[PDB]
Amino acid sequence: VHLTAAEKSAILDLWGKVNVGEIGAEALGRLLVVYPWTQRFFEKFGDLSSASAIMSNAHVKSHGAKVLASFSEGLKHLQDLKGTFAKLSELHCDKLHVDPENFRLLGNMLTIAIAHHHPSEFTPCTQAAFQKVTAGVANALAHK
Amino acid sequence: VHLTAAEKSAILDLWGKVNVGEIGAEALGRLLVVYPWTQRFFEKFGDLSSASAIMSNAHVKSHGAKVLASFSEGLKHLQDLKGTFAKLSELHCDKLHVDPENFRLLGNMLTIAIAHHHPSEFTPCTQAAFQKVTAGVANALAHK
Amino acid sequence: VLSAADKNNVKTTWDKIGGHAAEYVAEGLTRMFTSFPTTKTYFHHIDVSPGSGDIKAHGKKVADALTTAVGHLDDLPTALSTLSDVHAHKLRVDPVNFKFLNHCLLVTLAAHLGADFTPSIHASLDKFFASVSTVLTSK
Amino acid sequence: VLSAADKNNVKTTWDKIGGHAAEYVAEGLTRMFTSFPTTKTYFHHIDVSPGSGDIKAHGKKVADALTTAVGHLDDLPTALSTLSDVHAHKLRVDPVNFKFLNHCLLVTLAAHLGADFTPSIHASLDKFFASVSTVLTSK
Ligand code: HEM
Ligand code: HEM
Ligand code: HEM
Ligand code: HEM
Repeated sequence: VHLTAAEKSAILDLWGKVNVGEIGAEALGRLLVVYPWTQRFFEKFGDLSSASAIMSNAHVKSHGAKVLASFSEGLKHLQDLKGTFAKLSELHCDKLHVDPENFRLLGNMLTIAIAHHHPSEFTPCTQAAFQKVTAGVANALAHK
Repeated sequence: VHLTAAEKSAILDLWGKVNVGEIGAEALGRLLVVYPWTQRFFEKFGDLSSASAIMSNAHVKSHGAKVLASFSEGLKHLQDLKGTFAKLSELHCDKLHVDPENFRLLGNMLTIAIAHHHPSEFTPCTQAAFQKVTAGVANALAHK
Repeated sequence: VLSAADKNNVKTTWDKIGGHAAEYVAEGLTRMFTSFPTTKTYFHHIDVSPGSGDIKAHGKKVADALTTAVGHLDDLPTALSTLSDVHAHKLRVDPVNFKFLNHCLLVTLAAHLGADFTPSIHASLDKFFASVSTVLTSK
Repeated sequence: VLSAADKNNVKTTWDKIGGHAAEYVAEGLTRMFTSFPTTKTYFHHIDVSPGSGDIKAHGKKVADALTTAVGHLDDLPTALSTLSDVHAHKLRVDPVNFKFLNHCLLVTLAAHLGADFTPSIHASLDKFFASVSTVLTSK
């Protein structure tokens, strides 16, 4: 992350309008449909064997919301993503063994989720800022 | 990198027998045959349009040797790979724009080169140490 | 590997997009150039600034080749033979660039297609684009 | 996408390896377990220690399926249908694990095949294994 002042405000301007729970449900729900092996990590949630069951599952909505709230939190400490994300890094790396490639797929689902819900606001420039941030969050999660 | 004491000596024990120039020619030569888009980065070397021209090219031998000597150097500063590799990081990242994925492919070619030249010494344990180190070198190169 | 369901989702979505495809692809190119500036390197010879006519013109060539891929889902290596030449022999394009472009394409479709861009439509298109990528980076 | 040259390199190398393939694959599995310990997770139910009979036995099943892939290079999705089921529907294996295994396989062949493991043989085998991977991770 650099993140210039113009980038940070492209990000915050949009974030002020975002519905954390809808985007997070959309993002996590697409990760599991599109990249099916990620289901393995969430079998405690129940049936994930179809798009319809994924999009309807209450634990997916609720977990997607939780994931987005912590992304949201990261956005208020743009200067220290590693410090902010260090406990989640440990959890994901050491307890759960999630290959880092998957962090980047979720960051990408989150970009798609914001383009799908904010058609008019998600301009090439606004997307550019969000790619760095999602890339930063992925790198900070992969740090341990 | 952790690198335990047993890992470091698995690495040094073998390295003491290694021919820097042969391994480096083998490693870089295979990168260009196996992953053909990497040729784009070395067009100043001449014809690279076949395995035969790659394996015969004097600039490939000589550059492969140069790359391995700096890997060799990195091996004597195992505790500070980033510091050791910071100028090469800048060169590769900022001047040449080499996607980091390619650093990892060269690290893998280098593992294959050592298995091909030292059949009997390159045991599963010795390979395990070398994967971390090549992974460390890749990560230190990708740092800028 | 596309299933039979994937193929229908791809054909159905491509036919609905219809005459807009070249528009959507130019916007994909503009998104790739702006979010991953490193990809501009390959396009130094044209004007890559946001609404340029070089981009519309190139958007159209790319749309057309993707239309051809949609018409030959069961044998892409043969339909895309010539494009493999261009991308893997002549330009030596790093495959990381295809991930960038694919993602910018799905981003654009998610924005324009609204409710038709379902999780299943999305999954099928992603496999389609990865499959076109594997061929174009080929030899 | 394998060329016609790639296919001949794959068939020729596989036939030369012959009756050793199961040996080479067990050694591949042992190399994967030791260099990427995270992959042991999928094999918690067997003894994965270095020379175990569970490993030889599993090495053989994997060798056999790769032999079948070599016999059907022109339509892998159909020959490997059942293995796709197992790997993508039942186990939900992260594709990163296939990169690990492929690399451990080439490492083993580079060690045992000596001079027959040329840069061209190497390139063709790598495309072969990536192609088997794409199918096994499929749906
Ligand atoms: C943008 C990157 C990610 C962020 C910000 C994130 C965030 C979180 C958070 C906040 C939790 C809850 C921790 C707690 O309850 O204390 C969590 C748990 C979890 N995460 Fe992630 N995560 C990310 C990526 C991923 C990926 C790619 C995977 C796997 C494919 C994954 C798998 C899991 C699992 C299995 C749990 C525990 C759920 C449970 O059983 O309660 N995460 N993550
Ligand atoms: C293990 C990882 C690598 C190491 C240790 C390494 C090391 C080096 C070294 C020592 C130089 C010479 C710098 C100088 O002359 O001052 C160099 C230059 C260069 N590197 Fe790498 N390199 C690595 C990976 C890669 C990769 C993956 C690529 C591209 C695919 C690449 C492309 C280049 C190019 C084009 C040059 C300049 C050659 C010239 O025109 O003189 N390097 N690298
Ligand atoms: C979905 C992937 C793609 C499709 C369907 C496609 C299609 C095309 C077509 C149809 C051409 C014109 C070929 C001709 O005129 O004979 C072309 C050229 C080119 N492509 Fe692509 N392409 C695709 C992906 C990529 C990517 C990821 C990149 C690079 C970052 C790329 C870089 C280039 C470059 C530099 C040219 C030459 C353009 C010129 O001479 O003006 N393409 N592609
Ligand atoms: C070149 C790739 C592979 C081939 C050709 C292959 C072949 C097989 C075969 C033939 C079986 C037995 C299927 C049956 O008994 O019905 C199997 C099972 C299995 N495979 Fe793979 N496989 C390959 C790659 C992978 C990878 C990268 C992993 C995991 C890190 C993997 C993990 C597993 C697991 C856990 C089982 C079940 C074993 C048991 O029940 O004892 N495979 N594979």
